[PDB]
Amino acid sequence: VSQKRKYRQYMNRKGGFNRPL
Amino acid sequence: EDPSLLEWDADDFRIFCGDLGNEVNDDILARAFSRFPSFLKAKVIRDKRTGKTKGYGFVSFKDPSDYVRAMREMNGKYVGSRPIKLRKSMWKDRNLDVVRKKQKEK
RNA sequence: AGCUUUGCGCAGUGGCAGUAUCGUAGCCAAUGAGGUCUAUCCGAGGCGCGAUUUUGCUAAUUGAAAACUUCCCAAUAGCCGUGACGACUAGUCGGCACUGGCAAUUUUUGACAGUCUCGAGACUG
Repeated sequence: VSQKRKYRQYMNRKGGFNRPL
Repeated sequence: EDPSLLEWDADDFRIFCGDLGNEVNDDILARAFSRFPSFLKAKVIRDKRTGKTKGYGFVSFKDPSDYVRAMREMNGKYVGSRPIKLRKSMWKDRNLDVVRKKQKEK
């Protein structure tokens, strides 16, 4: 099987500079 | 379905105009277009939760005869801070896409 | 009374070609433009300048985006044994629950498939 590659956001986050999980 | 498309429909023709400046054109489109023919409704696409104008918008015109001249005279005309590109509206709602699907198989 | 000729206007149905179409508050022109077969003859536009690949609609492509008021996690949605609860006399029965199993003659992991004859039988593997 294969799962959609869970990606993240770079710009316009409105959150902390560090990463969410 | 968005209950916001039932304010301009009076058998009128909706000119469908893009290339509108984000920072401006809140009502400058209405100001510019009011000269011909008279008072009408002109609204700009502005998404909520951000206050950011998505640019493009509509303008309702009473008569297609007036719409033809309006398009030919304002196609690319400098409005606000950008020239506007004008085309025809679609209003591809459910009552029309169902008929389109029915015609496709025919 | 029909038939018919010419010019113009408006539409419909076809064919052909895009090295050509158009404009001319510029000039010249039947009081003659233009004559390289062709001349006591023929007879209409020419020159210069300017524009150039309309519009609506549809299809394809590029890319992250081609312009108009979504993804993920947790849980819910037959029988044989076992554990309790219960009921009836160590045994039996009913419902509930889940901590093993359910292709080897009586069933649920296939004696089925092909053929022929007038609802009924025969042949083969």
